Amino acid sequence: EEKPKGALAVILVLTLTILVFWLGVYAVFFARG
Amino acid sequence: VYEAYPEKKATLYFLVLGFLALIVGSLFGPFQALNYGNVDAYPLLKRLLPFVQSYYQGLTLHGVLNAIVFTQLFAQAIMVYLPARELNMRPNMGLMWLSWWMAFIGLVVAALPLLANEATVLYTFYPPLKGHWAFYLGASVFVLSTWVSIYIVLDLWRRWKAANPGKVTPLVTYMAVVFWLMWFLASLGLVLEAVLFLLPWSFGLVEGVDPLVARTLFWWTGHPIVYFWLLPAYAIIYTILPKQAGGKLVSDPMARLAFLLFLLLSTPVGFHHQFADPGIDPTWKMIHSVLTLFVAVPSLMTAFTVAASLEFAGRLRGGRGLFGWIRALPWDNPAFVAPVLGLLGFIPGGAGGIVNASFTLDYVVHNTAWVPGHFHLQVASLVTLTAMGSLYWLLPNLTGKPISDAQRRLGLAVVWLWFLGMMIMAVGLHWAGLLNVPRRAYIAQVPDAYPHAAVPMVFNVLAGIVLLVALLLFIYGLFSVLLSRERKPELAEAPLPFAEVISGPEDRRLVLAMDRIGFWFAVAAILVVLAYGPTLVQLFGHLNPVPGWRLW
Amino acid sequence: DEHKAHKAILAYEKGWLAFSLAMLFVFIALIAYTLATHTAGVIPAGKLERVDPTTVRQEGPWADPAQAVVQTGPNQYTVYVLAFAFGYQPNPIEVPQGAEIVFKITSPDVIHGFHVEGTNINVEVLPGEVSTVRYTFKRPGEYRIICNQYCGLGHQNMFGTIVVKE
Ligand code: HAS
Ligand code: HEM
Ligand code: CUA
Ligand SMILES: [Cu+]
Repeated sequence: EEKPKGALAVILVLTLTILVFWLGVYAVFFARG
Repeated sequence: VYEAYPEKKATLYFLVLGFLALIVGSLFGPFQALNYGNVDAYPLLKRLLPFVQSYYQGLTLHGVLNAIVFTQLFAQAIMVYLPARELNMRPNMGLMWLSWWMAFIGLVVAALPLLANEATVLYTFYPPLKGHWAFYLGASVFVLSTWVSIYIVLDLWRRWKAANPGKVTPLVTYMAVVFWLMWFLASLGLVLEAVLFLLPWSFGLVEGVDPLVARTLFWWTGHPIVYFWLLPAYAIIYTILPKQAGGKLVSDPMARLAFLLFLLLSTPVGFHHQFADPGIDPTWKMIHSVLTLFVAVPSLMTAFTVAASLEFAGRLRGGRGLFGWIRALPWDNPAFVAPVLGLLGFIPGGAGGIVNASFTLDYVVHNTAWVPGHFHLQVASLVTLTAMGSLYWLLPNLTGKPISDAQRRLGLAVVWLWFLGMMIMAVGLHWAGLLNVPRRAYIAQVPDAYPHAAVPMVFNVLAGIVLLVALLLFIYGLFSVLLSRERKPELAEAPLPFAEVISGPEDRRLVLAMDRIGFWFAVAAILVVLAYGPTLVQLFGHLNPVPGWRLW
Repeated sequence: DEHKAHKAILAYEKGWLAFSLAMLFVFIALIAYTLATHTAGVIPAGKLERVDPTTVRQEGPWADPAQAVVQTGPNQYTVYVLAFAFGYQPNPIEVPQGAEIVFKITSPDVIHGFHVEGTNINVEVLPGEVSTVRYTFKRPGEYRIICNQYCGLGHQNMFGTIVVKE
């Protein structure tokens, strides 16, 4: 058949879970600069 | 099962020994998890095990066993036994047993001082902290054994290549090969650090060692080493898990690519541990930083290859729409569950490491409880769960002693509890780390020092209970799997559940380039000279050896 | 089936990487950025700067705690700190506010860690080498110090105070 969404799904949570974590520490980074 | 796969026997010993170490080491897990909850349960431990002198004797033992000994022994098992089974070849049995003894006699020597409060320096053993001569010599013999594991597997490879002139390296073996090579280049740091320094010192032959060069050489290795811990899981996850999941490994080329990239990018990234070090150029730090983001790539690749396989699996197991396929998988089988929940904890473990990895952003968290929080999702969760939840297909395959219903459900408990229990620790530890609680400290012996972390200290208390239970339920498991006097008239000649690997045309072109293992190994070596070359050469001309100290 | 899913895997495994790479590049672009700005002061100095730990507090800048702080620019003060088995000298370190404080730190025994709770001053201190770092305390008050590299049995109890006067 076709497209692997469950994969795309997972590599989504992942991609957001990255962001939060990163961008998030970037915050605290400046808050402390 | 013995005199036609004595490769089975010798493989089993790397596992058993592997698992002894893990037990003895994890004992301290609870007391430390409780410590980061401001509960001081060390008076107990100390009374229960009378040899323990300090919290830090336990940290040493925890780290040195769970992360140097259990891992290396598990790696050695999977990364020799799996390739040997695919090729259906017996590895050089001398050199296979040499190795084993090399790790045993290694471990016994190293433990002698460790257990005697004579080397309480932690698994990083940073100079000028100066341990007993037998701890350095010990760890040294323990590591060099991996060099025989290299030779042995390179040989299997050579031999298969001889009887298939032209043909492409089969999958599991290609994986195991780039792995051993990558570990060989990686191991050179610590082997050098030993031979040129820690041994000389510890014996008496010199009186000083240079902290910057030592922690530098050392880190050229202790990043690769975590990839060394992971890949044997990664092997299992790509080439065995797909089968038990009900589906197929959906790509051979990505599996190789992903592994290649590890060969390429695992070694030149150690200034990711030295971001807070003096006497190392910002230019070179920022360089290593980027190549560290570059090493996220394989693991990112993997998520999608693996996610794909397990969706496929699902779509076959009788799956459904957006989510359904997850419900569908063999959730009553500890061997599927363990490494899947593993991957689950890996998702956030990875977003720690990218944050970790990124220079300026690393002084938010370096040496806080975040790093333990980070790595526990990596190595104590996934790598360990995979290892754990794999006794259930590998141990029957190594003894011909089948697994019951009682044990299959015992496992399922051990597994689900080791998972959430870790998960919970990882909320606490990440959270305390943000709130600036440091790693490596007996902080429950300063009750008032961190009042503003009351909340996550609950999690850390809770983890330590949950996870104590888990561990004992595990020892219960492991010993039952292995002592029941049951022996099957056939299942030992019922091999590893290797997976069907989707493939076709375009693969040949892409696969062939990757099967150029000499060329990529050479690139890798060159990469390393570039990255550590100018820094090393600079330090070595400007050596500043300081005397040693025992502060325990 | 079967092969209708050996192309279509690769298809979006490409697409994923384009996105993996662009993204990691944005990080690289945002990290690159912090280099250009003030926050970069906390990156140690790259230049080797060797000393002798067995003398360090009995001659040169690390000898007397009452000398730790020297004026060095039009708005700049250098502070020569000492991390040592289970303490920091001076204790407390006294510094002015809103002035570019330039710490020079070393140890006489083992490695310790120098971590100014509330800021990014998170530098590893190493025997024989000198850890140079630059920060400006914009908001005054009492800042605590934690040794966050294990240094022996009194590690849990190794704290300092930074005193930013105004
Ligand atoms: C085995 C253990 C190792 C794993 C591997 C690991 C992964 C990474 N780490 Fe790390 N690490 C760092 C950077 C990384 C990066 C970039 C990665 C990458 O490998 C991350 C890659 C992972 C991903 C990109 C996530 C992929 C997600 C997957 C693959 C899950 C898929 C899930 C599915 C498919 C679900 C399917 C099922 C369903 C039901 C849906 C840095 C900084 O650059 C530090 C320094 C901190 C400091 O200041 O000292 C660090 C600190 C440590 C330490 C402390 C060492 C010490 O004692 O000083 C250890 C032991 C460690 C281990 C490990 N680390 N790390
Ligand atoms: C019983 C489950 C476990 C618990 C409850 C536990 C708990 C902990 C805690 C709280 C720490 C941090 C203590 C500190 O900051 O000094 C720690 C350290 C560590 N743990 Fe675990 N752990 C467990 C299992 C494991 C396993 C299986 C591994 C390896 C595969 C592992 C690897 C490590 C490493 C590498 C450190 C760093 C030690 C150091 O800083 O020298 N842990 N453990
Ligand atoms: Cu000084 Cu820990
Ligand atoms: Cu690393």
